[PDB]
Amino acid sequence: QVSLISTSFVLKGDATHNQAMVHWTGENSSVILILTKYYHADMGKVLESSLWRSSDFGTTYTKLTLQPGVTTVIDNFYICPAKIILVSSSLGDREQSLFLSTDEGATFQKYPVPFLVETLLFHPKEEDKVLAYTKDSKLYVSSDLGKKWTLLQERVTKDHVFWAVSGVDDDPNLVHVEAQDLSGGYRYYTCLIYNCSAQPHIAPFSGPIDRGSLTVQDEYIFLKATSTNRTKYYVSYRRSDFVLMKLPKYALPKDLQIISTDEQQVFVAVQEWNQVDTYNLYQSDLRGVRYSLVLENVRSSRQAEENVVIDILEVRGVKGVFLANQKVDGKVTTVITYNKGRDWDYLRPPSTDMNGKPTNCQPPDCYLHLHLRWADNVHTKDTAPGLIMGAGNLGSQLVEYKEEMYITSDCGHTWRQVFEEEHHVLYLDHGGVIAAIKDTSIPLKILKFSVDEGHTWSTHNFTSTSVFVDGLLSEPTLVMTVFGHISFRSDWELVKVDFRPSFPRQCGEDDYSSWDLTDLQGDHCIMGQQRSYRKRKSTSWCVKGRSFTSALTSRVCKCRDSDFLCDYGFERSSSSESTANKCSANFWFNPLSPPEDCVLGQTYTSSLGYRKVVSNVCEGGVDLQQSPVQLQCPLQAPRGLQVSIRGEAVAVRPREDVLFVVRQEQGDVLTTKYQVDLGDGFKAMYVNLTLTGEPIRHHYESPGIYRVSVRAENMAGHDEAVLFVQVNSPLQALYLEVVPVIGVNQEVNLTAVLLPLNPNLTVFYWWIGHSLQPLLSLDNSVTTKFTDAGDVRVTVQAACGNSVLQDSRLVRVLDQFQVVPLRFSRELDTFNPNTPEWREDVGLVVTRLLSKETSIPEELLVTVVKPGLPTIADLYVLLPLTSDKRLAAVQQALNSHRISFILRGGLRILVELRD
Amino acid sequence: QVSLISTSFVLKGDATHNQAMVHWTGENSSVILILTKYYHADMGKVLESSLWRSSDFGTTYTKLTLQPGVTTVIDNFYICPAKIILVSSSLGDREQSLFLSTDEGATFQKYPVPFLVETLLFHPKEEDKVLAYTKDSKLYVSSDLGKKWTLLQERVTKDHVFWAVSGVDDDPNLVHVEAQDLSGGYRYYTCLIYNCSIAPFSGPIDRGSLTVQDEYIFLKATSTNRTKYYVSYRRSDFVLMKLPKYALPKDLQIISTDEQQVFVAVQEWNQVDTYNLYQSDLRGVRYSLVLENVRSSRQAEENVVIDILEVRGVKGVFLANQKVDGKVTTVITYNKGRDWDYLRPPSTDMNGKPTNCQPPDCYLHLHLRWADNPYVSGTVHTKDTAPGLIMGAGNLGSQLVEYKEEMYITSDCGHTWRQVFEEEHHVLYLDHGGVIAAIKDTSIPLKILKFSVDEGHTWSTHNFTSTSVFVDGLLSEPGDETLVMTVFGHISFRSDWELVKVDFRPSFPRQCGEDDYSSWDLTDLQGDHCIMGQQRSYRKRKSTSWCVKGRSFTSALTSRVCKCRDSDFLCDYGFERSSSSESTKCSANFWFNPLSPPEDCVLGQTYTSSLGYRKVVSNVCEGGVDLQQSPVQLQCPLQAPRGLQVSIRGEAVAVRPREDVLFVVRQEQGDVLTTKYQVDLGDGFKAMYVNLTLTGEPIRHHYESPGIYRVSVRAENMAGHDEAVLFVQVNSPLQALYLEVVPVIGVNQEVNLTAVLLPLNPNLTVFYWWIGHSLQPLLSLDNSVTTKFTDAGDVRVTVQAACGNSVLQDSRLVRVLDQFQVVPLRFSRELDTFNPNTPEWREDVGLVVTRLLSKETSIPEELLVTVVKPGLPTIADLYVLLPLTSDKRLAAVQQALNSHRISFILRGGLRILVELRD
Ligand SMILES: *[C@@H]1O[C@H](CO)[C@@H](O)[C@H](O)[C@H]1NC(C)=O
Ligand SMILES: *[C@@H]1O[C@H](CO)[C@@H](O)[C@H](O)[C@H]1NC(C)=O
Ligand SMILES: *[C@@H]1O[C@H](CO)[C@@H](O)[C@H](O)[C@H]1NC(C)=O
Ligand SMILES: *[C@@H]1O[C@H](CO)[C@@H](O)[C@H](O)[C@H]1NC(C)=O
Ligand SMILES: *[C@@H]1O[C@H](CO)[C@@H](O)[C@H](O)[C@H]1NC(C)=O
Ligand SMILES: *[C@@H]1O[C@H](CO)[C@@H](O)[C@H](O)[C@H]1NC(C)=O
Ligand SMILES: *[C@@H]1O[C@H](CO)[C@@H](O)[C@H](O)[C@H]1NC(C)=O
Ligand SMILES: *[C@@H]1O[C@H](CO)[C@@H](O)[C@H](O)[C@H]1NC(C)=O
Ligand SMILES: *[C@@H]1O[C@H](CO)[C@@H](O)[C@H](O)[C@H]1NC(C)=O
Ligand SMILES: *[C@@H]1O[C@H](CO)[C@@H](O)[C@H](O)[C@H]1NC(C)=O
Ligand SMILES: *[C@@H]1O[C@H](CO)[C@@H](O)[C@H](O)[C@H]1NC(C)=O
Repeated sequence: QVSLISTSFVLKGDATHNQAMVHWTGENSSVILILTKYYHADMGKVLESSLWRSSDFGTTYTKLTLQPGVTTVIDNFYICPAKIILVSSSLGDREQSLFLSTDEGATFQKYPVPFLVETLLFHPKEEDKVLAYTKDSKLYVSSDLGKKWTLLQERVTKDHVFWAVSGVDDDPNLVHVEAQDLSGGYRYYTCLIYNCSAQPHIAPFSGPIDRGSLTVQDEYIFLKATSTNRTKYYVSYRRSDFVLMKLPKYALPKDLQIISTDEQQVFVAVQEWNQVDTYNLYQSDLRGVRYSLVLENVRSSRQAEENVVIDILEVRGVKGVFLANQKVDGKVTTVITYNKGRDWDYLRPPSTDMNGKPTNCQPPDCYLHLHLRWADNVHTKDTAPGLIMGAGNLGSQLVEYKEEMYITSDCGHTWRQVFEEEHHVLYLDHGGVIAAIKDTSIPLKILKFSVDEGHTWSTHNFTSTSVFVDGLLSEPTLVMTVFGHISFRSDWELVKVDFRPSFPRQCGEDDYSSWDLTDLQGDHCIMGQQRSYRKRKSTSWCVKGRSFTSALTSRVCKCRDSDFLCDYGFERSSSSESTANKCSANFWFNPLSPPEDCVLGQTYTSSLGYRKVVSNVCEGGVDLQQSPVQLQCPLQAPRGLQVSIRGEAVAVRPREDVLFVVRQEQGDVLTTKYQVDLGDGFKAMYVNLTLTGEPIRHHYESPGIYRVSVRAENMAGHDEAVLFVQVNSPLQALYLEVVPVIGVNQEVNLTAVLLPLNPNLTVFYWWIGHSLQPLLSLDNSVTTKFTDAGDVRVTVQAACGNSVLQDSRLVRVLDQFQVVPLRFSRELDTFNPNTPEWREDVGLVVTRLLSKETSIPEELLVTVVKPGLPTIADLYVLLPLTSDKRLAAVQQALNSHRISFILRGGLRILVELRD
Repeated sequence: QVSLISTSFVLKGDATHNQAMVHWTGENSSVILILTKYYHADMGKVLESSLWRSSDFGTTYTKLTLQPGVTTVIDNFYICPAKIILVSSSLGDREQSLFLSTDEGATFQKYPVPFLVETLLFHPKEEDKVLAYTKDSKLYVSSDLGKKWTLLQERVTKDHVFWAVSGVDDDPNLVHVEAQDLSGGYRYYTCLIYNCSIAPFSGPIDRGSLTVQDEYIFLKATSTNRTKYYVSYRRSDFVLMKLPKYALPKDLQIISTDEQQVFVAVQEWNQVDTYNLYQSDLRGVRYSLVLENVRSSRQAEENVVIDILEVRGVKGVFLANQKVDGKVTTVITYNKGRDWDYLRPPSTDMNGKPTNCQPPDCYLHLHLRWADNPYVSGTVHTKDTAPGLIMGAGNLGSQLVEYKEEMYITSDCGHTWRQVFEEEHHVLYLDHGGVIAAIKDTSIPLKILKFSVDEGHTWSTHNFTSTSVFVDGLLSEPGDETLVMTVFGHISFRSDWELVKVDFRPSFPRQCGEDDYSSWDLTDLQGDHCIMGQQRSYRKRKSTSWCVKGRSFTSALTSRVCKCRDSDFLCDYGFERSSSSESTKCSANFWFNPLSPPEDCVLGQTYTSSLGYRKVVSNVCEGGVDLQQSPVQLQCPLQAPRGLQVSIRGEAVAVRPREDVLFVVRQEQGDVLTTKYQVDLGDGFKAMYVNLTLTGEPIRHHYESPGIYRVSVRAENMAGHDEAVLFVQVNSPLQALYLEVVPVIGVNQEVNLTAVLLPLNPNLTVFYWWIGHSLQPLLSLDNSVTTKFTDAGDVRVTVQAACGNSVLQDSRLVRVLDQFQVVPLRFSRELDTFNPNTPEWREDVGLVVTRLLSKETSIPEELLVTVVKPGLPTIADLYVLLPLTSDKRLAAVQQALNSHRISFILRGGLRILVELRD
């Protein structure tokens, strides 16, 4: 039937558990390395590790050791890109080291680290240059494989550091960094490896960022500037000057993310409305500035704190094929596109299986749907062209219950069902053999494999003892590796499976049949290019070889309506109801308007509403090219005219050096008339004020309110600016008028007396007591009560102009008391100022006389003569019943016995009860 | 009958008019000078002058001239005090000069002036030292009779410059000046001849430096709420003057600091009418009440006057006018202000029926210093150069009036009053009150002359001249010990002056002997001889004796002391008399008690408290016993903390985080050495200090988190306990604001203005709203306001916001229409799903709607305005302007809305519709 070999190997170290990282190194070397690492729970995440090395297809592993003292290698060991050099890092309790090897891990030389470690990053082409992120947010660099080190930046952000492009930027030693400047600022720096001392420079002028520097592998550079009202986003093509990215003007953005800047254009996702659910997919032009709509809604989750994810996948086998998941209402649908985002379509159902009754769904009512990147407790692989295998549902939407493994071998044109429940999938020999293992918690020893692209499957016992399946790997050939811990023991075991005994013959050039790449409409001209791949013949058993030849038949097509899409500000009308696709101009934008900050001398390029698909290679010249070659920019009218006083302004005292400053925005080319009126008769006309750079002096004589009016007049437009100023300076003193003592739940009339009588514009801050934030009042008087007893501080603050006066006063709040009203004589009013000291002394003398006439305690009588113009008094009698005797005694000592007052020479005042 | 000589002289220069100044010079010289000056009307006041000199009792005047070019000497020529030196000043059009003479005006030497002139001032004793006030407010000085000059100060105040005392201050070259410092400050300088400056304490002043001839010095410090006044005795440290604590003062004025005490007048309540007369102690600090109400007017702009007069004949006799309700009464005192009494009526005259007033119902009243003259003349001044002679005009009844002016006199210092003249008369004393001359003050010409030799009991008339003369002025020989009178005036408007020198010496050839005088004991209205604890007796010339009182007059020879009695003591600071006067004792008033310590009593010093009684200052009664009440109280306790104040440097309104905040603390009433200063800045920073107010250095702090904080300070002593609080706010960031307003709306339509700020709900914000033509804005605490527009056209609406100490401001232009028609508009429900409140979205939607309406009706586009409102349900208003045929347009628009659907392509495959709205 079949023919294969299985070789098992157990890691002899029984002290093995948790995780492991297995990696090959180089081609035509046959050397494999394994790192067995032990994680820790309860937020510990501390590690213990062991190293294994093989040099014979992974059949004999030796456990490597380093010195009598065993160094604990951390999880991350870094290989050199493109060049076989290995670096291992170690971490303990605040003590670290490194190990270097240039002999495929044969001789590890130890070196120390004079700093912490978090991650590393090599150079794309230079094998010996590498930089390091120090855990306390530092950036070091080394050009000698990390033997010696030097310092660069000290406040770098997490994982926003990138090397220069190999092909672009002309400089291989550039380092783009994002770092914290000032207190609460972030800026984008650019240094060199050897000289970062004073050589860096700043490409963006302003340089504020909320941690969002991003430069993808290709030629584009991005920047995210946070602002006051609405944030902005800038872009740089070929490291040129930055330009503000053009999004839909009124589709306001919240967050955005760069999905893929592949080939010559950019794909971005922008969440418009804060649904925390749906994103919109937009596509740019060559420079990455003019963005247009592509897809409406896509799923979005926040798995990690800083990392968000968007349900979209590029098929790496065929360039220009994308899959996505939309969410409308509460329904999750799946769509796929071959036109690189122009037109999306649903998935074609298979309607067949090994146990598939054909009563299942038809096109019109329910389709196929797939789980892309989200696994509600999934892998979709694509290493070979046209082979797309994944788990999904089949119906009107996706659900969490059903997980069925479907596959397609012709890039989505023909779908077929294979497995029930999820299965780990592995391709071998450029999609020559497809292996699958059931993902489950129970142990097993089975193995599914297919040779005819998923049409006929075969089972085989690859081992004897059942093993828990942990992972599958393949050679950078037909060597498969299955690693996992067995049922009985808890130690690791690897099984190397060799399919090379079967079909030993090498494929010739005539052993493949041609398969033309089509779409769901049967059209061959995809992206203006007819493509055809090679598929192994069913009646042929051979190995596809060291290098696979495919996509040999590639022809060009003539340009058609399907090869053009809408530009910035244009959308498809009626969903192409009339005939075919038509890009009509939406309401918000018209092609007449100039772009933001068009400066004279430069030339912006407007569009007619149609643009060729980027990287489409159809026969150009004719066929609705619509290349405008529009170079123009018009003269600007005076806009954003601003007038102010030097500093924070809006406060003046008479006879003071007031300095007025004026500023403009759009342009200084035209001669401008500046008419100026300062509201006090001073009329004056000036010219070239914004270009002169000199302020205007003025001194106001009379206190009052004034209005400054300025008019800027040109041949293009006409603008006006106004500024109201107040000159109200003198504030001498204030006073808080308040009763010195009052009972609980009694209405208190607080008053704020100022030096000028009823000032026109005053604000009052009132501080009651324990409550911190004060009350705002426009009137002099307020009314308040006291629920608590004891002593309370009442504070008042006033500020007419830019000067503040403030006064506090302590008041007593009683509880056990009796109230007695008191009339005074009429003559006293002729010698009664509102001075509180006079009132206090009058109350003291009245209390003294009452104590002399009743022989009762003096501290138990409180006299308050009030602030009213008619002299009215209140007598509070405390208890701490016998209180009736004291009350009667006081009433008799008031009525029957006159309480006399010697005010001035020959003037007597009397006090009695008050109705 | 009588015997006298009259010698007339006419200034031969017929070109003479306007004014003249006549002055003598020296004794035993017989030299007189006259300066005839000609003023000019119509705000000109430019002068032309001539000089006359005589050397024989004014019988032969020579018109002096100086050089071929006649220099016009201005009004002021200055003589040397005490020393015969004369200085003349000249003025032209910005060119001046001076003339000096040391030979009684025999040889005038000319010198120039390198500056302007306004007034001069000599030294009390140094004849060659003199200072000058330059018109543009400068002060120059010269020690060589004004030949050479040097500069002192450049911003001096008008007539507040004084020389040092001759007896006091130990320094003769001191100059006390008041000058303007900084911008809007005034200070008191003390300068010397060689260079100018301050040794004594000083501050801000509102032009009120005053140093009377005697040993006292005063100062008036203006403050914020209530001003203060300081005093300095014998040029010592200044002390705050003690007035009644609750009798609040408005203005005060120093009347007389004569002998050993001070008299001040203080207006308590702003009646612009009555002042209160107060008396001080030796140092001039503890003031007590003396008199209640006195008249007060503002005749000149800077000069005020108070109706009170000191009798220069007898020290300690004062006259005053009180005003109660609307009645003006007159009072006099002999006790130097202790007890006042009304005037005794005469009840007799040459034509005096005795039915006139009696004591109980109506008295005598006199016009002291006030001349209410609706008609011609009527000006009254009461003079007293001789002891006991007081002559003046007044009324007789219950009060003073403007009508009646009758000249009364008293020769025994107010004990016996007598009526003399009807209507006013100029009066002149000769030979220490030996001959009394009088001339009727009137507009008509006259040639009569009244004179009396028996102290105003028998009067005689005499034709002193032949032709009737207009009476201009009267003068006498220096010393007032001769009998030469001089009457000057122009005769019958003959355009020239005439002087008449009258000599009474023929009738009085004898020199008085020591036995030609009779004794007159000085008494009061009660007949008591012990006045001021001193029996006094003066000399009066006998009626049967014709002699000249002589070069020097001997009087008050009998002066004996009396034993101290109740009448020789008065109340001290804070004590008043019980019941009323002339009835029933210095009792302590309510506001002050003798327990309290004085202001700023420092440990180690000893203040002297009082019992409520003090001896009349300068009373020389037999002391030792008789209620002396000399306490000899030397003690001082520690003072409690009073007037604790805490603030930020300057007028800090608001603060931003991470800023240099400087806190300052100060005390006022009293100072204490050991002091606890507890301090809490409301952000966890607790700290205790000592000697904060004495160090004088602020405290630095930087707030980190924005918010509101409270600074609390506590001063703790063994005497008391004080606390000071200061609330501060740190609310700095204001990024941007926006005025949300409909771009256009009709007349009398309710407009909802809104002010959007960067924070959605800022806690404490004030909003200033500027509607349009009205200047003063409206104040608001809420974001939104509602207003209308009565006028049409274009209107600017402005809004201003200020949370902390930062201001944001935004304006917007709105259109107000008149000829319009309103159409409501429903939008589709789907549109609400893509409708943000961004105004640009709304404006573009309105623009597209207007475009489609213009395409569907072919009517003008500018006459259709679409406003889609800010409401969450999308509602639109369409305004159709006229500048009838408007019905056709309205019907066309309604049909183009209903019958023809107005489509809107929002997004790919989404159509919106608009129609009419119920
Ligand atoms: C690598 O190995 C393959 C097959 O083993 C061989 O064809 C190839 O030539 C080798 N590479 C080189 C550079 O020789
Ligand atoms: C960089 O610095 C080194 C010294 O550290 C110096 O020799 C070299 O010339 C510098 N290179 C540049 C480009 O500044
Ligand atoms: C400045 O003023 C000159 C003449 O007043 C005018 O020609 C010019 O256009 C103005 N603006 C400039 C130089 O930018
Ligand atoms: C003052 O208190 C009285 C009595 O409680 C109250 O009627 C009045 O409204 C208060 N406020 C005033 C008078 O402004
Ligand atoms: C002035 O002269 C007279 C007459 O000789 C003489 O009595 C008198 O004493 C002189 N004056 C003085 C101040 O001596
Ligand atoms: C005048 O001189 C004194 C001491 O000679 C000096 O203190 C003072 O400052 C001088 N005046 C001025 C204005 O400098
Ligand atoms: C002046 O004298 C004449 C007689 O010589 C006399 O009739 C007259 O009354 C006197 N008085 C006046 C004012 O004429
Ligand atoms: C505190 O202030 C007093 C002044 O009352 C001073 O005498 C003393 O030396 C000061 N102590 C200090 C500064 O330590
Ligand atoms: C008010 O001020 C406090 C500062 O303590 C701040 O935390 C709060 O956000 C502000 N606004 C409201 C509505 O409390
Ligand atoms: C103004 O605002 C109020 C709510 O504060 C609303 O009820 C009213 O309809 C608004 N009126 C206009 C004319 O906008
Ligand atoms: C931001 O700008 C919009 C205009 O698009 C304005 O309506 C709004 O008031 C501004 N401020 C805030 C806080 O949104």
